[PDB]
Amino acid sequence: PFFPPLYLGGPEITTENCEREPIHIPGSIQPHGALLTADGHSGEVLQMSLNAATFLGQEPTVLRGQTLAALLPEQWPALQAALPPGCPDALQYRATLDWPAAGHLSLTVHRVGELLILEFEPTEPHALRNAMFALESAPNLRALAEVATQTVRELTGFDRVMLYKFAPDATGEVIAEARREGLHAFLGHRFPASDIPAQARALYTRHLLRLTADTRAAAVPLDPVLNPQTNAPTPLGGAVLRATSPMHMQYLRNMGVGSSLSVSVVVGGQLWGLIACHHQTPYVLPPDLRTTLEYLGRLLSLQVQVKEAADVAAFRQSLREHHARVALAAAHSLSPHDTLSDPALDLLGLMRAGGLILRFEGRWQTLGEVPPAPAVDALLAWLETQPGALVQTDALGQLWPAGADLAPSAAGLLAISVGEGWSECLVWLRPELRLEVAWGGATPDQAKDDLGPRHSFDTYLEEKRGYAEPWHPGEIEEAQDLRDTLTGALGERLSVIRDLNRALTQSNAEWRQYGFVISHHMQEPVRLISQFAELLTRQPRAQDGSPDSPQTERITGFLLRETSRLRSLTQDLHTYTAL
Amino acid sequence: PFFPPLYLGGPEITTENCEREPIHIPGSIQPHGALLTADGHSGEVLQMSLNAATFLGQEPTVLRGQTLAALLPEQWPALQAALPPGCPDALQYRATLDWPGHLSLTVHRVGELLILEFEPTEPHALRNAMFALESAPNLRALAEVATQTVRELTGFDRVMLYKFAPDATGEVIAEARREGLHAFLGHRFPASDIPAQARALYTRHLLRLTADTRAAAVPLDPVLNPQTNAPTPLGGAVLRATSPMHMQYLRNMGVGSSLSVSVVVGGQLWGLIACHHQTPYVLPPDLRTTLEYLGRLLSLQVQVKEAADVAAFRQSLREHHARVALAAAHSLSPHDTLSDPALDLLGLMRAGGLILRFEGRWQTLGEVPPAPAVDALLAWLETQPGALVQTDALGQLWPAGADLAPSAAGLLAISVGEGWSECLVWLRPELRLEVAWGGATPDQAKDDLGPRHSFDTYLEEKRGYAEPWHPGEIEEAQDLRDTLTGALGERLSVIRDLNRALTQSNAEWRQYGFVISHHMQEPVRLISQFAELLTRQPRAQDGSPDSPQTERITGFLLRETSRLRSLTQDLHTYTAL
Ligand SMILES: C=CC1=C(C)/C(=C/C2=[NH+]C(=C\c3[nH]c(/C=C4\NC(=O)[C@@H](C)\C4=C/C)c(C)c3CCC(=O)O)/C(CCC(=O)O)=C2C)NC1=O
Ligand SMILES: C=CC1=C(C)/C(=C/C2=[NH+]C(=C\c3[nH]c(/C=C4\NC(=O)[C@@H](C)\C4=C/C)c(C)c3CCC(=O)O)/C(CCC(=O)O)=C2C)NC1=O
Repeated sequence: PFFPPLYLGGPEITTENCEREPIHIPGSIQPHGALLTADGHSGEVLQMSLNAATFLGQEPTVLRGQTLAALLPEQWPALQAALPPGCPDALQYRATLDWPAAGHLSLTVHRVGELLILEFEPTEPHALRNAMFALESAPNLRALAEVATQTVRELTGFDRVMLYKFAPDATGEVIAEARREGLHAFLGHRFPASDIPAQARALYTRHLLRLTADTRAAAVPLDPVLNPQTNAPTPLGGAVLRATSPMHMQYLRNMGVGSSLSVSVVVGGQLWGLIACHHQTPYVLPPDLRTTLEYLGRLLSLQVQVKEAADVAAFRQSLREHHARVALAAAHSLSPHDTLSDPALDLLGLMRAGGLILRFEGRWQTLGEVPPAPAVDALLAWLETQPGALVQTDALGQLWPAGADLAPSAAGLLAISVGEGWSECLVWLRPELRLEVAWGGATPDQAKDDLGPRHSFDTYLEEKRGYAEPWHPGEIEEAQDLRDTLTGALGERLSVIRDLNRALTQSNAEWRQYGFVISHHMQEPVRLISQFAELLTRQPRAQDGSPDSPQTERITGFLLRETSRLRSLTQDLHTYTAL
Repeated sequence: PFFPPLYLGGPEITTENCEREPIHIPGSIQPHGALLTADGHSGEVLQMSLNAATFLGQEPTVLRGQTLAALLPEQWPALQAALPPGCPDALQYRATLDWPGHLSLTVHRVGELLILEFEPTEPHALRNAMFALESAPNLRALAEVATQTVRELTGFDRVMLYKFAPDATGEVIAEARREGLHAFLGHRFPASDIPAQARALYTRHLLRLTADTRAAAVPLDPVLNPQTNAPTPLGGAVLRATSPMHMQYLRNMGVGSSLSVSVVVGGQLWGLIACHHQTPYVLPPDLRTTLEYLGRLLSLQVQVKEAADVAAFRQSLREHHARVALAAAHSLSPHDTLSDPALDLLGLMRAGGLILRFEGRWQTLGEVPPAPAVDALLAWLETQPGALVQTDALGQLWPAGADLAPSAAGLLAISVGEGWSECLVWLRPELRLEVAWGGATPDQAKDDLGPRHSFDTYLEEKRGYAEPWHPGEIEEAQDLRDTLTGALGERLSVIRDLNRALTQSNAEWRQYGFVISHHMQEPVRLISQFAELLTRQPRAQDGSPDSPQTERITGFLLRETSRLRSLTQDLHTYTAL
C-alpha cells in the first residue's frame, strides 16, 4: 500500500520507502502538450492544465465551463462511439486535428471509469515492412536481439539503444546494444532489483510505452488538482504526458541523459524485457514515429517466443541417442539401483555433472564425486522440506547456509523427486568454478547505502564464490522428461509387490491352520496315555490278582493303540515341516 | 511425392491424385505484373515473363542479356546488402521506383537465384484497430472485431475468420458481409477442400491472392532454369499463378477475387482470413502491407484470449477442485474414497457414468453399460498408447461398441501410472445432433471429378455423438491424473513394510515347525521305550518290579506326565503368537 501524494499530504520519498510511492498519481504533466478531463456523458470540461490556454489559443475563463460539442464538431460523436462506458482503460483513440492557431495537433483520448482524458501534441518509405521480415528470418536469439537494436536506432536517431532483459530473480542485464561512435559500452553489465521497483513492473505490463523529453524540466500541474466527481486525485495511468517520478529524474541526470524512451516486451502476461533509449541532449520524438515503435514492441513479443523455443529444440538434438537408451531402460527397470548406477548409460554425461546421488528403497548409493557421508544425510533432509517436484540452483551457498563449506564438491544442484514427498530422488552436483561478474556502477549491496542515486556507472568487478556452471534450459526440460518416466514406471513396480504380499498371506494361512489343529489333536492322545497311567496306578496298588491281570497284555494291547497314535503323529509332524 | 508438371510431362489432375500436385512450380504468373530472374553474383537476366517487354517499356532482345547494374543504378548495391547468400527464402525486400509511372518492386532469394516482381503503385486506421483487439473480452468477441476492421480497409464483399479443427476440417466462426447476400456462418467444410501440401506451404508463406478467376496464365521464357536445368521454384512469389483445380472451385461459388492471410500459432496453422469479391478486383500493394500486420497481431492475440477462456471456466469449479485434489493425495484406499458420493466425481466433468479400476476390481457408479461389454471396453483402452484418451464419438474409433450408444457415447479416460493397469473413465449419454454442412458432406466430395456446384445449407443427421468436451475440463482432468500418479509413491512405501512383516511371520513358522517336530520325537520314543519296560516285567518276580519301585516307575512316567504338561502350555502360546 502506497503513501498519499505530496499535494494532499505525504512523506518525502527516499531509498527506504521506494516500494510505496504514488507513481500513477503525480497531478502534473510534462510541458510539451496540454491536458483536459471531461464528463463521460455531458462532455463538460472539469480539469485543465495551466498551459492549455496558450497551447490551444483561447482565454481560460472561456474553456472552463464548455462542452466538447463546441470544441470538436466532427470528433465528439465519433469519440463516443469508439469508447463506450465500462471498457478497459488500456484502450486508446487517436485523431489528427486542424487547429488554426497551433497549426496541427494530434489528439489522444482514453476513459478511466467515468472520466475522459484528453492529450494534445504538435504534429506534421518501406522501413517497417523490411524490418518485419528481418526479424522473422533471424537464426538465433542473440542474432534477433542484434537486428532489433540496429533498426530502432536507424528510425529514431537516438544515441544509445539497448535490449534489456530480466532474470527470473528480477535483476537486469543488457544483452544487445548499438551506439554512436566515441561512447561508452553498457553491454553485459548486470543491474540490481532496486533500480526498477515492483509497482513499476506492475504498471509496465499494462501500459507499454512511456518517455521523458527533458530531465531538467519543471512539472506543470493541474487546476483544479482534485477530481470534481469523486473528490480524489485524478488517475494518469494511461497518460502519455504522465510526469516522471522525481526519484528517477535524478538518476538520469547523474548518468548524463537528456531524453529517455522505453517499450515493454511482454511474453505470456509477464514482463520479459525493455527497449531502453538514451539521448545526451533534450529531444522530442514526433507522435507518428512513436506508433512505428509500438509495432516493433508487439512484433518482438511474438518473435522472442519462437527463437527461445528453437534454441532448446536444437540443443535437444545433440543429446538424442543419449536420451533414447536412458528412457528405454528406466521404464522397464524393477531394480532402480542396479540399472541407473551402471556406467554404460553414463548418467553424469547427460547433465554434464560431477556427482550423482541415487536414492531408492532406503539406501543412498553414490557415483562420481560426492561430499563426505554425514553431510549427504544433512542435504537429503533439506530436500524433504522443499515443496516442489524439481529443485534448480546454481548457488547452494545462499539457499542452504549450513552446506556453504561443501563448495569444492558441490556448488550447483539439480534435483528430481520421483513420486512425492522426496522419498525417492535423483541429485546432480557440479563443482565450484571461479566467477567474475561485471556490474554496471555498483553491486546490489551498495544500492541501499546512498539516500539518492549513485554517481558512478563504470565497470565494477566483484569476486563471487560458491557458483558453478549455470544450467542450460534444455537440460531442465530433459530432466523433467526423465522424472515422468520414473514416476510412470512406478505403476508396474507396485503391481508386483502386491502379488508377493498375496503369496505371504497364503503361507500365514498354513501356519495358523496347522498350528491350531495339530496342537488340539495332540491334547487328546496325551490325555489318553495319562488316563491310562491312571490304570497303571489302579492295578499294582492292590498287589492282588485283578480280573485284568490275565489281560494285562490286552491292556498293553490298548496302549498299543496309543503307541500307534504317536507313531502316526511323528510321521505327520515330519511331513508338515517339509511342506 | 508429387507428380512432374504439365509442361515437362505429367498426368492431368483429378480428385484421386490431388495430394500429389506441383503447386509451387506452375511456370506461369497472373497478368498484373512482370517477373525477372537473375544470378546471385553477376546480376545477368536469366528468365523473363512474356509481358515484361510491355510492362517496363523496352525491346525483349535488349533486356535478355543485360546486367541489373544497368536497370537499377541505386537499388542494385543496396539489394545485395540486404540479401546475402545462404539466407531463408522467406526473407523479402521491397522498394518503390520511378519508372518513366510508378512501380513497386519485390525481391527474394531462392538459393542461387534472385526473383523480381513488379506491380503498379501510387490516417490512424491501423493504430486504432490494434488497441481494439487488445481490449476484446473473449475469443468470439475478438473474432468479430477482426472481420469488421478488415472489410472496412479492403472494401471486400465478404470477410470471414476460418478456423481448423484438430482433425483438419474447417468451420467459419465470424463473418461480416454486404447487405443482401448469403450467410456462410457456422457452416463446416471437409478436409478435401484444403490439401495437405497447401497446409504445408501456408505455414511458411502467409499471404496469397487471385485477382481474376477467368484469367489466362502468362508463362515464362525460358521455361526451365539455365543453371540447374529444372523448373523455377515460385514458393515466395506473390504473382504465383493459382492451381487450375482451385480456380474452377471459385467459379462455381461465384467469386472473382480471392485473398487469404494465414494465422500461425506456435508453428501450426490455426486458421485463415478469407475474402471474396464477386467482380474482378485488384488490391494495391501498400494496402496488402496493412493486412500483413493484422496477420501477425492476431496470431499473438489468439493465444491470449484462448488462455483467458480456460482460466475463467476453471474459476467456477474452484471449490469442487480443491477438495477432490486434497482427498485423492492422502488416500491409500482408492476405491473407498473416490466412489464416495460426497465428492461427486460425476459433476466435476458433467458426465453420466464413472468407472473406477484399482487393484483388479471395476466398481461402478452412475449410468454404466452391461457388465460383459465393460470388460470389452477396458481391453480396448490397454491397446491405446497414450496417457489420456479423448473422444466425443466412440462409434467411429471402436466399431464393436457402436451398440452401446444410449449408455456411453462420449468418453474421457485417464491412466494413472502406465499401461492402463489402473484408470478412470467418464461416459456421456447419446444426444440428438444436426450439423449444417456448407454445400456437401465429406462423403459426397469424392464423387464428382471436379468441384461441387451447390453451396447451400445441407442438413445431416449424425448418431453416436454426445456433448463435446470443454477444453477446460481436459486441463482439469490432467491435473487429477498427476495427483493420483504422485500419491502412488506413498502407496508403495507402505506395502513394502507389510511385506517385511510377513517374512517375520514366515521365519516363525519354519523355526517352530522344525524344532517342536524333532523335540516331539524324543518324548514319543521315551514312551515307546517305556513300553519296552511294560513288556520286560509282566510279573512281579522280575528284577525290575518291586512294590516300592513301581511308584518310582510311576515316578519315571511322572517325568512323562510333566512332558505333556509343558507341551500343552507351549501349544496354546504358539497358537496365540
Ligand atoms: C542503464 C540501465 C538502466 C537501468 C538499470 C534503468 C532502470 C529503470 N528504472 C526505471 C523506472 C523507475 N525507477 C525508479 C526508482 C529508482 N531508480 C533507481 O535506480 C533508484 C534511485 C530508484 C529507487 C530506489 C522509479 C520511481 C521509476 C519509475 C519512474 C516513472 O516512470 O515515474 C526504468 C523505466 C524508466 C525509463 O523508461 O527510463 C528503468 C528501465 N534505467 C536504465 O536505463
Ligand atoms: C467457403 C469456404 C472456403 C473453402 C472450403 C475453401 C477452401 C480452400 N481451398 C484452398 C486451397 C486449395 N484447394 C485446392 C484443391 C481443391 N479444392 C477443392 O475444394 C477440391 C476440388 C480440391 C482438391 C481435391 C488447391 C490445389 C488449393 C491450393 C491453391 C493454390 O495455392 O494454388 C484454399 C486457399 C485458397 C484461397 O485463398 O481461396 C481454401 C481456403 N475456400 C473457401 O473460401
